[PDB]
Amino acid sequence: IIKKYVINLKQIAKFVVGLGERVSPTDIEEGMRVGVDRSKYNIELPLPPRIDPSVTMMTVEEKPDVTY
Amino acid sequence: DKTENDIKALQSIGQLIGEVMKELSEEKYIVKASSGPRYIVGVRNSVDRSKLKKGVRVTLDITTLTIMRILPRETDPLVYNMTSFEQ
Amino acid sequence: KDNKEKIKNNRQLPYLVANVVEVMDKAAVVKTSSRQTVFLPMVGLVDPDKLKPNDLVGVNKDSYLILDTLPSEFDSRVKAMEVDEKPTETYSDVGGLDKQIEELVEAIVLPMKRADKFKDMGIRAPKGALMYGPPGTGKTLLARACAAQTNATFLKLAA
Amino acid sequence: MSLQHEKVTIAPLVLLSALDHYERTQTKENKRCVGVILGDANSSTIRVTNSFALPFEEDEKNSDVWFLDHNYIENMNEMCKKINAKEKLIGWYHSGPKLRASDLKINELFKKYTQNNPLLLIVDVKQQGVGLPTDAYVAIEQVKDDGTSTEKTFLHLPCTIEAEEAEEIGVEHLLRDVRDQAAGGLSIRLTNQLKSLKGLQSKLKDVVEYLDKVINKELPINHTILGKLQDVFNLLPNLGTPDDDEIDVENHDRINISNNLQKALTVKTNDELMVIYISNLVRSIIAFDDLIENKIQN
Amino acid sequence: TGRDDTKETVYISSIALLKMLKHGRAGVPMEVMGLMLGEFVDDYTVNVVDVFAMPQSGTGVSVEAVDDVFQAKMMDMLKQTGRDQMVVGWYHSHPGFGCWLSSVDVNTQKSFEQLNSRAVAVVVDPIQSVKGKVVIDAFRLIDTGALINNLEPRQTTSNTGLLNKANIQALIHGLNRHYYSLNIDYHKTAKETKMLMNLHKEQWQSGLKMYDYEEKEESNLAATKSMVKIAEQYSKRIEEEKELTEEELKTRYVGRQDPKKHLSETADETLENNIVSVLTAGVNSVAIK
Amino acid sequence: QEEEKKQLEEIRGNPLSIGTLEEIIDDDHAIVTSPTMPDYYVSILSFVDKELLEPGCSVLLHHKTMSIVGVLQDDADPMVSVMKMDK
Amino acid sequence: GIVSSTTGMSYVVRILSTLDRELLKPSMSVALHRHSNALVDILPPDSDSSISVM
Amino acid sequence: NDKVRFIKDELRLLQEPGSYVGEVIKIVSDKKVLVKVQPEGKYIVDVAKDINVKDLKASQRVCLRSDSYMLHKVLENKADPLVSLMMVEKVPDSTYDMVGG
Ligand SMILES: Nc1ncnc2c1ncn2[C@@H]1O[C@H](COP(=O)(O)OP(=O)(O)OP(=O)(O)O)[C@@H](O)[C@H]1O
Ligand SMILES: [Mg+2]
Repeated sequence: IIKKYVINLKQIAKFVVGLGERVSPTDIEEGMRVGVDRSKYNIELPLPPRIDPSVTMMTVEEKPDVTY
Repeated sequence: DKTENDIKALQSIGQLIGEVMKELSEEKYIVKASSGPRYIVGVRNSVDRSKLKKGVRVTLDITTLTIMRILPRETDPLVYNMTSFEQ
Repeated sequence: KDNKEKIKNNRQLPYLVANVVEVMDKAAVVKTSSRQTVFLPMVGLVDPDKLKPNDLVGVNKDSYLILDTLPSEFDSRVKAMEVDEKPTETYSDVGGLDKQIEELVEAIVLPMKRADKFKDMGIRAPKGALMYGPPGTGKTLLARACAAQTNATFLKLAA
Repeated sequence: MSLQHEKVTIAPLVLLSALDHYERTQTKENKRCVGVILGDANSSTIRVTNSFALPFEEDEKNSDVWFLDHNYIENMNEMCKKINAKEKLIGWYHSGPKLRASDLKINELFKKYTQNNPLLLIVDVKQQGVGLPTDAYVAIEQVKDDGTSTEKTFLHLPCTIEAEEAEEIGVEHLLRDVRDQAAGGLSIRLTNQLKSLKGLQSKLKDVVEYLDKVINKELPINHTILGKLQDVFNLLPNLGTPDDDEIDVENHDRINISNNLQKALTVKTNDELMVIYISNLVRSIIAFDDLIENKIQN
Repeated sequence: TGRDDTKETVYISSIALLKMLKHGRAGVPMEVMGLMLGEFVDDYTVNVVDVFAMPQSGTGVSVEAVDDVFQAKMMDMLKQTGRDQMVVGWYHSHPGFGCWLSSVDVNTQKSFEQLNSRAVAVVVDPIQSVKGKVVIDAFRLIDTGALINNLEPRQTTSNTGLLNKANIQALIHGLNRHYYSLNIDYHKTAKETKMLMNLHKEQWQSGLKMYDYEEKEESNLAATKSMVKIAEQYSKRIEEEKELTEEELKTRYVGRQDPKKHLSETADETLENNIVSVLTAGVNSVAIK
Repeated sequence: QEEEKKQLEEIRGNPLSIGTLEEIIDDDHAIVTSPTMPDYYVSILSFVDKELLEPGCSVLLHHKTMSIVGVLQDDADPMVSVMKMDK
Repeated sequence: GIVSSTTGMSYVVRILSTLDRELLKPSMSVALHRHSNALVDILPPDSDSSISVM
Repeated sequence: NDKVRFIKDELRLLQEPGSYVGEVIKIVSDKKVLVKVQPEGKYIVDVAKDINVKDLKASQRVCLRSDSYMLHKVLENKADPLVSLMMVEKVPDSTYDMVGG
């Protein structure tokens, strides 16, 4: 974030962009995903950081139960 | 003059460089692009074929991928340093 | 103005971000972040001297040209790691090994403050200390306490 | 100014433009048109890229009377430099039909604009010329050495056509004609042989008539044309050279290889005779069968 | 009942055509834009006499790239030169795509529609043309309303027309949203055709130029030697070759890439030339001296 | 039947580029990775129930605009068919 | 015939008829038009092969 | 006349941009086959009218036209190393007697 934002796409290609409808400065952080338009290249929604937790949360199993 | 430089630069348009991979003929020369894929490009009769040599950098139009002219060979600081040393 | 309004139009977002690997010199080789390599006519509006290796630059999306300059992008992970001088463990509290503390302090602390003296005599000051051998000897720890004494920003880092 | 003007290449677009401009001002039948020609210069090949009509009024009572709207040529130039900086003022076209001594004056006004020597491209829009209807001429300043003052004149520079790649693919696609000369087949170059002679015969006549005009109309002795004609009579091929005897042996080689290649085509045609003939013999058999097969069902 | 809503056959002059290939193709990758100047007659005949490039802009093509400030300014210069004629539309170049209007280029079209209701939007694709004239198409708006109430049939009443078909995604998007296409035709004068080919004096001057005789020798030598090689192969062709099934014969005797035929071709070219060569030399020698 | 049929042709232009459903957010949008390095925050539109879709499922996405047009896949790979030798 | 580009995108591309199939059919480097994406002409085997002949 | 036609036809074929090659992984009843288009990712795509889900067989290699991915022809044709080894090898010579001793 440079007070516009410097985004990096996953194909690896960098752009300076801006806010779309109205995207608060405080929402966009290093590592935060962003939704940007195909070709008009502007932020709509900040998206929760990283897609990698979702992948690994499948493996995760909750409090297994066995009687001691 | 400086603001005119920009308007001029936009009309000059970024150039693709390759380098002579391998002479094949006077009329057709094999270059490998800096950006990537291997090509067979052509040479204009404006630029003598004797200048063009293996490992010399060359500049080509995007539009048609044909060599317009020679460029001076890439500045490599390393072989400059090697020469200098002794004094 | 006519030129400046044309320049603004190009500057309208989006535009490409790239870096200058070098200026060949006049002409400039940019390394783009699209993973291609472009030799472009050096935009005379942009000072060649201001540009350096790995100077970040704005590059127009269509015809690749050095439109403008940008502040080099920064890594918060690196920033966060810097300034970890605190707490000063203090050499005292770092268990055992008097000898190593005395040795590190010769290599580091003394040259830091006495730096004028080093210049005069002209001999090199210690250019880095490597610590190696068994873990658990507090390689970590030492560096934190020492940096704090030398008042010098402590990056804890791994290459 | 600049003296590099060794070659002139001409986009066909220019040519197309020059008639277009002539008709939109409604100038015709000895009304003249002056426009600017734009393109590259300070370079050996002057590349005429474009042309554009200018305000021009023509007076017939005084031929040294005309209008040009000087301010307009500046203004238009400003716009086109913004479109493309490579275009610069490089002179002015005239529609002809012919060059004049008023075009000398006109040249002078464009000279001020131009940082090259102004190129005077005489485009005859009517195209009465058998060949090239376009001449290119460059105003040069030289002492005409004869006991006459410094003379300003328009010296012929051969010109050729040229097409940008981008235009050219489209030029070719538009065209589809069989051509007066394409350098195609035997019959096509053969037409050109008849044409090329009649070309020379008209061409030589022009020379004979100038020689009359010098001593009958007192055209200024140009020692330069007459000098070139001396070189024609001097370097002239003659017969009884050992060069005739050499051509004479060569004649015999050219017919002899032709003769043998004629004989070889005899063998190829004779081959096809046999192959088609063999098929016929078989055709007789399949025909007879038809009749035979009809009997068997009956 | 109502309007035909007819779409003009867009009659593109050769002069206009040549400036479009030049400015657009050269200007790759950066898009270029401009107006079309013409006259509209009938209800189906629009003659586009001229085109020009409006000064480049870094917004490339957008509603705002194009301007009235540019429009007026250029007009005024041509106004004096008397070569002024009404704006009949607008062009722009897509060098990276086929012929279709972006969502943006429709909006751009919509401002020119308000100006003049016969306004065309013409998408020029010049690098991925291999003949030049192909894959350039002219378009006109159709309303959102028009699609619902079915006013597409009216426009092409009693005419065969051409509806374009290349690009499947981008086309069907264009055909059922961006615009309605009808045929695009090129016309030119027979004064101009003479100019496009260009007559020269050096067409005929080259016919009495006698090229050197080292070059005649080389051709004599070369052509004959070559046919010696394929004449061995020809002997092989006809050694038997008379047993059934034609296909069988062509693989066994290598009548594929036919050696008989290749002998004939090399023979004919050389035969033709050696006759030109004697013919020119005879003419030169008497004629000069 | 006629219902199913009419709808299916309309919605589905083809080819259809498959995805993997990484997560759901309840607002009829999903986050999928396509075979392209850019992933795509998609709408769920039409057909397949929201409930029926559980994360880790492979999914059919529509090529013009990426939307969940259904499932018929169930992480079908050729590897399973090869192994499968009940025969 | 079946070919790979420089990048390896496997194209099925037509062989312009009445060209070599006597050495073309074994692997060899070949040239494809860029725009057309078709096999329009052939390369000698010398191109893009190390010159071991010493 | 036919020769002028022939040269023209050769011209028109070459134009075709794209043109690939997949393999039918499995067949479904929806007038489609799942194809792993080999240079690309996967595509589930409808059949061309000329060759249908009936005719198709699992694991058969196929031709495809352009970026459409409509069926062209089925290819029997398979690249395998054994086949490649045979071509180096050619027709094995030679009579028993020569070996015979
Ligand atoms: N010299 C010391 N005195 C007391 N405790 C120690 C000492 N050295 C290490 N320890 C204890 O062990 C912990 C772990 O240190 P660790 O084994 O990571 O040592 P190190 O020498 O920094 O090695 P490395 O970074 O290679 O793993 C410390 O947090 C500390 O509590
Ligand atoms: Mg440690």
